Amino acid sequence: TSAVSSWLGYKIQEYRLTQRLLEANNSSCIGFEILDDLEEHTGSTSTFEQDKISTTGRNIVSNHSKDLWKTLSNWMDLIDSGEIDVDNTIFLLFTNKRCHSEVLQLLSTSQATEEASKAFDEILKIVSHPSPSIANYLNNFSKSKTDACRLISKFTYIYGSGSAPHDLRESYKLHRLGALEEHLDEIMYEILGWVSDVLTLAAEKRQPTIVRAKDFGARLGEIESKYRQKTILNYFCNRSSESEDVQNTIKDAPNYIKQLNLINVDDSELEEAAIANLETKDAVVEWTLNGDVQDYSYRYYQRELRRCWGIQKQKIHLDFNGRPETEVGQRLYIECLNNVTRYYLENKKVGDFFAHGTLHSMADKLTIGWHPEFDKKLG
Amino acid sequence: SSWLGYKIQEYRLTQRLLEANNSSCIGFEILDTGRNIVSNHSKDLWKTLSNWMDLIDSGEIDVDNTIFLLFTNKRCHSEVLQLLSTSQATEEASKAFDEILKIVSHPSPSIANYLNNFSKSKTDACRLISKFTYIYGSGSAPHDLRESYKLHRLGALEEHLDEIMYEILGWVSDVLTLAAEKRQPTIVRAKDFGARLGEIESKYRQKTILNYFCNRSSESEDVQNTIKDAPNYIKQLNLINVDDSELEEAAIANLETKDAVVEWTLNGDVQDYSYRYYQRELRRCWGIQKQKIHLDFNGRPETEVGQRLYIECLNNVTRYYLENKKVGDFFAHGTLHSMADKLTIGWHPEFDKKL
Amino acid sequence: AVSSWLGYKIQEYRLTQRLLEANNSSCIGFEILDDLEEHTGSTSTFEQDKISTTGRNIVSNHSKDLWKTLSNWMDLIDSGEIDVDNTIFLLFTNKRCHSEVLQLLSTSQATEEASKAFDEILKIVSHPSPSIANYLNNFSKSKTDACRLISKFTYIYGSGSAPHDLRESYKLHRLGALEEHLDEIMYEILGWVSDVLTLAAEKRQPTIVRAKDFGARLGEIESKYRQKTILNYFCNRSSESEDVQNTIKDAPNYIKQLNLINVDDSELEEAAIANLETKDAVVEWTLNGDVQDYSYRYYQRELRRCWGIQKQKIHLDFNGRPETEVGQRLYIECLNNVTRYYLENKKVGDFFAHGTLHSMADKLTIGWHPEFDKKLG
Amino acid sequence: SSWLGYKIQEYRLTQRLLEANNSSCIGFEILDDRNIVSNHSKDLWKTLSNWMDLIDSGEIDVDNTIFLLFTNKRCHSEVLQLLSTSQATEEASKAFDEILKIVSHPSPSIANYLNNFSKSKTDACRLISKFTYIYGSGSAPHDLRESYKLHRLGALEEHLDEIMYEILGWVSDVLTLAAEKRQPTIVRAKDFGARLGEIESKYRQKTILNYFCNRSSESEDVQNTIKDAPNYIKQLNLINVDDSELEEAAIANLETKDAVVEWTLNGDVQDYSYRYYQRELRRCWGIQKQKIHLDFNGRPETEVGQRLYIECLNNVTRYYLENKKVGDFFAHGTLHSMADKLTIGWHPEFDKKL
Repeated sequence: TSAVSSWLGYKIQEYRLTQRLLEANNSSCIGFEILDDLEEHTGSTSTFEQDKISTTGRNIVSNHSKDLWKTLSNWMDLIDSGEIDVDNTIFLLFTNKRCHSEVLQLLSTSQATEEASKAFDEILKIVSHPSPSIANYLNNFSKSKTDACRLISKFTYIYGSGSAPHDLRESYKLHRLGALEEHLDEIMYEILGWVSDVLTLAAEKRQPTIVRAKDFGARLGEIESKYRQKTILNYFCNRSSESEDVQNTIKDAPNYIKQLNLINVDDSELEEAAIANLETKDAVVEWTLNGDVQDYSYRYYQRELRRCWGIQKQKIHLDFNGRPETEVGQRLYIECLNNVTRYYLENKKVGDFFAHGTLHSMADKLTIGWHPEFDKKLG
Repeated sequence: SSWLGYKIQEYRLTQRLLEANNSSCIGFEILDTGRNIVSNHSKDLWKTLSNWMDLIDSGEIDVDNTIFLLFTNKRCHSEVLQLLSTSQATEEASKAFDEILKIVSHPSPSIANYLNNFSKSKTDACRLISKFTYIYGSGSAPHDLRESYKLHRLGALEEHLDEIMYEILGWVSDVLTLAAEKRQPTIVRAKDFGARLGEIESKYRQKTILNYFCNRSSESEDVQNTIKDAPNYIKQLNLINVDDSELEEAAIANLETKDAVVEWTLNGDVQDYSYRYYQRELRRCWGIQKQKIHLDFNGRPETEVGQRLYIECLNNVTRYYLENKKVGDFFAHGTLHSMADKLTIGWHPEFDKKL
Repeated sequence: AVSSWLGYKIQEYRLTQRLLEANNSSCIGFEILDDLEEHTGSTSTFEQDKISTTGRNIVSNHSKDLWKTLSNWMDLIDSGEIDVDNTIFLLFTNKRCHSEVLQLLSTSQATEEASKAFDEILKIVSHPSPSIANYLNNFSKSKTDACRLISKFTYIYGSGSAPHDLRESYKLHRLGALEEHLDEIMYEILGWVSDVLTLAAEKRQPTIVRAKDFGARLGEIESKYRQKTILNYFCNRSSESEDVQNTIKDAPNYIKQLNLINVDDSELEEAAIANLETKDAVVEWTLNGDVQDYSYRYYQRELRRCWGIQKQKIHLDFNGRPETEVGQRLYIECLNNVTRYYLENKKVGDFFAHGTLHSMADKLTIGWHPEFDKKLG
Repeated sequence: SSWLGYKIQEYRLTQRLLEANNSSCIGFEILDDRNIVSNHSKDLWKTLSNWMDLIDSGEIDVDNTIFLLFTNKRCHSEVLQLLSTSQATEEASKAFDEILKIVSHPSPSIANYLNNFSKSKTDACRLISKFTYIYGSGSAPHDLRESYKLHRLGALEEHLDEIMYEILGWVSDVLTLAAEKRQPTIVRAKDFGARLGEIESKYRQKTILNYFCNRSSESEDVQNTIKDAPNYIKQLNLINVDDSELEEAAIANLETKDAVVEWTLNGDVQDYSYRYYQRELRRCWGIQKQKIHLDFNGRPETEVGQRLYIECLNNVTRYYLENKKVGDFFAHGTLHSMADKLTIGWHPEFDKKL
């Protein structure tokens, strides 16, 4: 029971180090059990956090609580030690569950001198001479008014959410840009194991149990890169020959439909080209808005597809010598259809619709063409 | 500082997107001599607010997490704009709303419609003013972005900093252009920005992608000089009578392949002996395709056979891997030209007896 | 004061290690009745973990922790809840210890040995100089229970680092343990145990871990990391190799097929390289568990179907030409096409495909000349 | 219990490999081919001499090696019992002394083996201590399956009749490699564990579509399908293909029809995933129809059909079933299934012919 309570107290002590690391810069260094419960140094400021968890149907921190006064006395002893620069030192108290008290309300609020003057009581007006105890913490906390006012104005209280793993996952989701929510558990399992291993290895050698935010960031980046292996780009194509926009595209006669008409392709080939081109134009926007592909690798896709067309042009012009140009154009078009479906976009596989729609998009600008003389009949 | 050619107004947006949460949408907008003309009389600003308010009443965006950024290329001073920018509280916004309304009292008909559109509610305007943030142009845009990326992003790649901030600065401009061409709001999701940044960084972290930045083209001084010098591999293409564009493409591919080989060997991605197995398997492929065409097209003129063999090797050698890693078409073509430079492989059937 | 936190750390680090050595039926409890309580079902093991960061013998001769653990075990025995017939008591320390009492306790399994270790244990411990001596009274008031505890005692020490011990246990016990990604598995399997324990404790539920769930998670992690999709082999043979020339001169059943279609000397040396490399690669991959023979005859069945397609294609495209040219064209068409196939869904080099082609041509399964089963039967 | 066709002496060589650690090189010889474990039979003495030679060579670590022997059913002798039942160092020394006292007759047939084994004491004692004689029993497959379910952490209960199949196949492959190379039958538990992990990962991944093909030319359903002449077989008879291509078409179509149902029931492939796969191959057929009708113009109509058929055979293998790789049989069976509905065809006038 008591061993379980202490073990849970430490479990919500390592689950908070990861959360404090996830919300830090590249210069922060967070200590563990060195001076305070959780000591974080960002070079500019410093944060001291104490974690206590009983939550057995009773308020852990109330008006008259041994643990809260012990924490305050320890904080003031650390202040009196003179090592901690109190000019920019922030004191934080975290609880895994909601707790309400008048002392907590006064301490968390009133972050000003004019409000610290009218804060708590005069000397013993509220608590009013508690029961016989060790009682040294009370006079340790209330021996100097200036430091007490400074601590009142530099105090913060933070609640939990009822579950440490859920709080850690929520912090990861909120703070990390581009957080992989699909593999949320596998990252969180491995980012806790690394922290535990680092802390244990530092503790066994009697070395300081400090964690640099740079190493944590590097490990997190490595894990996320390991899980960022979406090799195939996904897109659902639903257009068919009976679609309204397809028929409108054929009737409007854009440049690539004109190029296809120059080589006398059948009706089912004009409708199969508008489907692919429209789906490619729709896919390059969805992938661009989701960060899968930007318009820097699309101009590199269109540069490989143009060299491929340049090669197939020579191959076809060699093979089809003396045949009518309307057949050479069709042969070149078919040879490009079978060949362009081997390139990747951002080293990611794409469907045949994307390659054919890109071919028709490049033919739209008269960059590539099927008829042997297409730049003179459409220029 | 990645290319220093991007517009100033998209360095600030990238900087403010780096320093945000995963759930927060930055609604970037803009308005625009030299003199401080921009004042309370400005129409577009009000219209912009109207548009913003129109998006507030539409319900498509969450006001609780939305930072309305307004950019000006220079420093513009106006009491209404300063009131909107400096108000970062509920009561501050409540006071600033009535202060602005009293300031713009008795307006011109050009802005009366925008004032009526903005004054259709009270809490929405207060929230918009509270989340509003106005920032002018800064003299050091790229350095600030570089410092913010190095300081804020956990796992900041220090090895490739000039190239990571090239792809992420171009994605931002892509979304800016997409929003400016669709006549739509310029809402940029920090989730999608984070996804793009993660993809860009993981592309450089993964030791499977063989990355290279191809930037040569036809009008380059190292391509035309190479063609004019007529080295061994160009002289091999002149035996089979290819056009002048094929020589340009061969020179481009060979130069880029040499540069990529040097870069990948120096970086440690590809060992010195792993290129020789690549060359050996490409030469085996060439030997296979040489006797396939000498069998198919028998009796054809030797120039035609050489052209056919060249095109077949062009199409076929792109399926190979360099040290179990994917390579581009330029690398395979440049390796073919490098081998043809030592007369290890050739296109004309009698290339060894002619050179 | 990191003593209590380090005890809890090498308290959770032993639950992961004790799970790796369990069957698919064990259930191990963490801080339920004892420090670690393993319940296989046939037996039960109670383990108490003591951590000392100093070089001094923590359990030297009269340590309070040792007597506290002994009294707790005696209380558990007297409660009657546990089955003394098949209960094993184990004590673990992060460092090795050298104590006469510890040596006598763990080196007596027989009944006579238990009696000898019980009556002779009261040599220097029969002097309760410190306080809380009731633990000694509890330990030395029942002869039968003390003898049973002595005969059912075992001491196991660590090596000096809990993560190193965990990694060594994973390497030793898990068959086919991935030593390549050894750190990532150990990081992910320590975060799952911690998450499970925290979730069970926060809701006041029992903090027990089933070996089945641990095994499933470990299998999932190992399968995630066991995706190579590329088979590796270093080909070093060249046309000047001694075994290549000997193979060509010996005239096996696939060089004879190539001689029928009149191929050049460079094609006989390029075929003997590929076949020998393919045989060596097959042996190496079968010995390392990368590929077995059941998946090699499926590879050879996809390639024999491909040859059956290229045969019709060539015979259609080369009607009227001499049979040697038809054979050469079929041989070349098979060279280009068989390299698209996979072995165990893992990519293999061109040497493997060409060597497999020549291995099947060796058995006269596939052939290049139009009439090869007649001229070579 | 995977096929119940494997030899008995390899059901409990896999069983003893399952119940081992990562570092344990085990051996195996079947000296049965009468009490063959007697002191006069030369098989056991030759095996002991070979084991001694391997121990003295320094290639196998005696500290991490179990010399499992095996005799069909069970045979018994004093020396065999001394070899098997002795495990302790003192027990090993006593067993060695008893064996030496037993072998006092000359016995020239086994004298060379006795001299080879008797030149050392520590090596012989360690070998006898690590020696373990397992005699064949009668419930080997059930024992192996129960041991796999009990001992292996992460035991796959969904596909268990097929993991045992592959692992027993690998064990038999290693046995055959050892028996054909005239080299000691040393089966490392590391490589066995690697194979078992590969099999389990292949059966628990969600990228590879798995199917087990057992259809051949003489299968009963293949011949009945060919004789019934459905639409897709009748479509191949227009272009005059060989009798050996109808069999392959029937094999591919039957296997595809079975695999579609299996993968749909297993949840690997959804119902609509096998309708964009079919729409992907039909576009390929449409492209290849125009390619050949342009290349080989003027050819006989039965020759264009064969060219189109083989071109589609070669080309449609590059496609994926909802981002999952599929075999050649699936693509060819899908082509034949479409040709069955007369949505694709090989002859140029297949619509107006049947």
